[PDB]
Amino acid sequence: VLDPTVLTNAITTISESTTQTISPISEILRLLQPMGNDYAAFWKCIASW
Amino acid sequence: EELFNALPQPLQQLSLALAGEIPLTDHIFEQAASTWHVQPRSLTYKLLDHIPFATPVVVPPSIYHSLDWSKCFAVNQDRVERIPTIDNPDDVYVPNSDIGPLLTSLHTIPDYGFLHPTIENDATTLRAERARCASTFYKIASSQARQVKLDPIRMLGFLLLVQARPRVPSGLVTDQPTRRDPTLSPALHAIWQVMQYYKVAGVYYAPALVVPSGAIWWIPPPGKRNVVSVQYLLTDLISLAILAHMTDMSPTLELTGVLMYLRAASSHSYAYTLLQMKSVFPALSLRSMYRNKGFGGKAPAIEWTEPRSKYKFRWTGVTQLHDGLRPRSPSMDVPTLETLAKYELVDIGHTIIRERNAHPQHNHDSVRFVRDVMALTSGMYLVRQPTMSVLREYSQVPDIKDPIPPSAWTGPIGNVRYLLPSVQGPARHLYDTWRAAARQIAQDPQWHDPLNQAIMRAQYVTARGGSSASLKFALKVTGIVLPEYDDSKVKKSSKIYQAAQIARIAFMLLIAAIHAEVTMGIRNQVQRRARSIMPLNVIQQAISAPHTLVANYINKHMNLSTTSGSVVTDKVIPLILYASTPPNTVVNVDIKACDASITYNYFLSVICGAMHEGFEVGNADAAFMGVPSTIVSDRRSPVAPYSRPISGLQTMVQHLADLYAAGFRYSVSDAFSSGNKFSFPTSTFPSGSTATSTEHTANNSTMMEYFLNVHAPSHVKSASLKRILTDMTIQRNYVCQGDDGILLLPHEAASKISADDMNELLTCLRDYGQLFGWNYDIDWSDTAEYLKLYALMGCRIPNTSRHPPVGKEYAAPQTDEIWPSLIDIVIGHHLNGVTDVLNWREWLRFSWAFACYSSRGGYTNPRGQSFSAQYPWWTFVYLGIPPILLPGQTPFIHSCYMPPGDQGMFSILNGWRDWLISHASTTLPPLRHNHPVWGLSDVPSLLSQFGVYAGYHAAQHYRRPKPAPETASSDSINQITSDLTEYLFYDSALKARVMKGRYNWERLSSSLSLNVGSRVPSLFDVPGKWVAAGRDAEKPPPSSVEDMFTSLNRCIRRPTHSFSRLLELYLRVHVALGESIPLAIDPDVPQVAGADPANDDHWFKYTCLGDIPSATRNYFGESLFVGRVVSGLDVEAVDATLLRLKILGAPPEAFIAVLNGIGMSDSEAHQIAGRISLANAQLVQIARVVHLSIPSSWMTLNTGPYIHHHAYDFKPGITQPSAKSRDKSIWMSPILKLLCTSYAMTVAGPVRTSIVTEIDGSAAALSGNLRVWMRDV
Repeated sequence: VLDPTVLTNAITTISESTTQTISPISEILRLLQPMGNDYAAFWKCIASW
Repeated sequence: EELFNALPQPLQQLSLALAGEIPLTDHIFEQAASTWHVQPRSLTYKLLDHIPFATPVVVPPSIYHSLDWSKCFAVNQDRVERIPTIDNPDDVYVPNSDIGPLLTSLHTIPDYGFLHPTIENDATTLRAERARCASTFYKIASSQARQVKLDPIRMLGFLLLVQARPRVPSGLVTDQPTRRDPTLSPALHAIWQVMQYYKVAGVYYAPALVVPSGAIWWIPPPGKRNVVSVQYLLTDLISLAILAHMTDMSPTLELTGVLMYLRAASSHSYAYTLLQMKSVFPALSLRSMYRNKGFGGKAPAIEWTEPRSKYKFRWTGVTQLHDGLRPRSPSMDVPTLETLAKYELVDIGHTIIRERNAHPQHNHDSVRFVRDVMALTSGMYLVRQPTMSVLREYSQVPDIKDPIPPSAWTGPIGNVRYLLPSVQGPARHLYDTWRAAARQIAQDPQWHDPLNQAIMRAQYVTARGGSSASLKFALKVTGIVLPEYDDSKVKKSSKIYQAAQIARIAFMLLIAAIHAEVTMGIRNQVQRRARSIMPLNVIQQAISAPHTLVANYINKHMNLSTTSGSVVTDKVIPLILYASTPPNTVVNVDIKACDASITYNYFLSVICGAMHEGFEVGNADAAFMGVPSTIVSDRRSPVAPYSRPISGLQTMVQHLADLYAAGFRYSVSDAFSSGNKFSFPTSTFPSGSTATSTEHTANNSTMMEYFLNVHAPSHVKSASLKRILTDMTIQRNYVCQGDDGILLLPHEAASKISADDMNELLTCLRDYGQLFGWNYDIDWSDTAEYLKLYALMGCRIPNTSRHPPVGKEYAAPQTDEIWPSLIDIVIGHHLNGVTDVLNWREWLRFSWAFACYSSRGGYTNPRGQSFSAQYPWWTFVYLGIPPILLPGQTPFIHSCYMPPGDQGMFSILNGWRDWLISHASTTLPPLRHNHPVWGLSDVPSLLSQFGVYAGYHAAQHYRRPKPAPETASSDSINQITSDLTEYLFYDSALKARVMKGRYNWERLSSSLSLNVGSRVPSLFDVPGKWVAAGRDAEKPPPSSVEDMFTSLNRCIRRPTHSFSRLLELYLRVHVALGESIPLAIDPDVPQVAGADPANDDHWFKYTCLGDIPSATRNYFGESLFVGRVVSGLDVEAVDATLLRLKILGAPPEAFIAVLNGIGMSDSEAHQIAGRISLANAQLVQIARVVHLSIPSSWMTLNTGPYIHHHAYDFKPGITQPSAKSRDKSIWMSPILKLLCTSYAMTVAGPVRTSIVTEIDGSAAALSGNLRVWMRDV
């Protein structure tokens, strides 16, 4: 069972000073905001095997 | 129902709104409010006939059998009209007689009538035993009917309007359809049974109809009479019919109450019979609950914080109850049923005891039984003659069982004498505490400081409204020109008219001749329209200045009151809850008539001798506040009498001994009795003067300290109790404020004490006050009562009878108000039903009914015959009352703990925002431009359609008439203002501070270039604050009312459809609520009685947060960064001035310009400005610079940890990174966390973890825009 908050909860507790222009915590969540809109793409990788 | 069918169709349309069926648009709010005013008030009782219903209550015909009022009133010495006591010597209130023959017909309304003008004419001209006797009865009987806010005729009308349609079930699963029916209520049935007498053609004439000038009584038909007890009976039943539907009272418990009111109306002198049973219902329930065998439940395990003087409290878990924790105290049942047998109401007693024994344990249901029975006590404000209010209760002299011998005094030192050390009773510990406390003031260098002297003179002017102008009497030794100040329009009260004229004449040429007979009571004329009131002359308060200061030093180390607006809800309430817990049992010590228990015969001779020996320390050649040193005539040594120089601080005690021994000259000049007028001395202190009643606090801890350590450990005969009394200590076991206080027993043998030992303690304690004349009102009911607030096993019991739904105290025969001041009485009436918890939906349904009548106003001008106003529906939303339904969502989701103001308007426009964007994206054209917080959806047009902007500005607009003379004309304005300026600016050193303050600020207003002409609280605002606080009580002219009236309609109809520039910036912040925060208490434990799971909204808030305010890093601001101010400058306006300049990056000279404005020294202005910082400040105090504040409805909660670490400025996984308040989170996060809690407390249900989701601009864009706003202010 996929529960995508566990990767979020492991990232969102990493400390960072907010005074920087770039937040690397922000950019990796920005890469994962729609979350691919689905999770069949993992199982389509397996069914293609 | 058929009740709903009988309502008028616009009035039916608002009952659909109050049920929650339809949203309450403004048109329903206009037409139904207009339906109330044009309707004859007698038609409301016809609606009560439209309900066919039955319940076992029978109104007897023996109510109408009246006395004769002239047999109840007569004349006595000094030609005073008063009430001779018929049966018992306290028979002083309104006798139940026919008002019929005293009234003539009225010209406008022929059915009603005011006083017959032949009696009105002669009784002011010729002092008769009939006409003057008649107008005394009429104006008192009209005044007791005047003790309501508006008519109870309408208060019954709102209750029937709420009960017309049942409330619709919201989707929140904790709501219930109410178990109460109007058909089963004997309160409404008794009103219908009374009103069968008062109809002649099925028209139901009310017996009175209280015009805001005063009550106007119904004329009787031939054969029938109109007694005065019926209108008082109707008010008490309407006061009970409203509360019982708000407390969800059982119908078998209203009948318990209703049969007492019908018995008191059957008896004569209704208010006196109702007063003799004022403590029946708390004695039957609150004073005696759990004396039975089966006892249990859960109780809070509150622990005293072990540094004892801190007075801190922590809820530390639950305590399961057992039969060793039930009260060892005897029940109050036997003394109560004897009182009920005196009025043949013994079935009222056996009804409660049968129902009380159905609650054997301590649950949510058991504490609701306590507050339901405490709602049966009448909260009717009893009004007797203000002449007779002073002639009996301010005339009681104490009975000293152990008087001080004359041989126990030394030779006189001037007027005063010292106490010999040979006498060592409790008078010695009185003499030796007031002496050493007087020693610590002649040592204290806080005086001879110009700002400290300016605060004390500000303390007498601002705190009380003042009484007289005895400088017209004090021209007897010094020639004064005596300006009457009719060229300045200002009121001639003691606030402004005295102290401005004091600035010319020094004290020493005045204090030798202060003793006046019209010292106090009335405004320099023997007949006016005002009541004889408490405070005295400002220069006789100035000669009473050290007596205040030595009393302040006694209460300093013991009573850390800290002078805060939240001291009941921070200190009293957790002590109430720490008391009554099953570990400790308490003795709530009350001292009745303490003001009339401090005489010169015992007390004021001892303290004036103790202060005079105490002020012997320090410099004997030293003036004080303008009173120089002087020669005393020493007579202590019989062989060597001589002349001693004494200080000015001892000079004031020489005149204070002459003033205390002669007494206090109360002058009665009430406008109720026709022209009775006499001044006379008494040994009675003023009641409400907190700067003088702190002396009663100064003796309460002191005389308990001699009891618990010296008197009772030697006098008591129980050998076991001497072990308890050994280690009792008033720094650990006694807390006092005022006359009343809690006595605590030591934790080892607290709850395991024998009741036979406690009865021998309180016998000795009651005999201990016999040495002073102090009648102790000792109670031993194992419940808490510190300041008129109650407890039961650590559950706060809100006295519902204390705040009546209909009642309001009026010490004047008229209300003396223009119409829209009723609206400020509505919001106070609403929040009293929120603090004292009620059925929160039905109370909110009742409030919108009650506020709808307060929306229209009609003014009568002989120039203009027509004036009609209408506040919008959203006016009450801004002022604090939450809306019952928004268009587009489900009703009753908005909690009653919603803030008022922009902080509350943010909360509604957040959850309802998602509807507002979607409903305006359709059915409306988009914007031509773009908007930041709503994009292209035309939401502010839609908000303009609902009148959201209409009620927003109508609530922010003022509702009190400003006075007509200004400075632009040729008026002599600065006659009394500049002399009061000379009073505040006595020393040239303090004037050099404030002239330095305004010169530097107006230099830095333009050089620093952020504002122009902005209001900064300087000390020249304080004569503007004081003099404008004198003309507010003055009746405004019709030119001022109409100018205030026309400004209302211009404010409502103006096309400004924008909010303020803070709420326009608040709506960028979108907060969202996750899961509920984990629990503070176990919800099986009742925190506050009435917060059961049925009353769901109050149940979660006291469970999720808790009712013990946790002292944290913030502790909601008991510190206010300026420990002392001139009284008149709000420290709220000072912290919101300094902390803005700390955010704005002001130079340190800008802080010093503000601090020199309030009178701080140059040595002090630097030392405050470096002390204040943005990090060291508190999170509530940061939010006060943007006018966000904790409401009064949150004060009884533990909002400390919730604003701290559950409200998020930045929840890093959920929010968007546009809301990163980088480098501004020291001060933006107190705004963002408090806007999170601004919406969390608005949503009903449990308190959820609040998270800022996003800001529409950047967080840097919001930190820039509030910085633009803080430059404008």
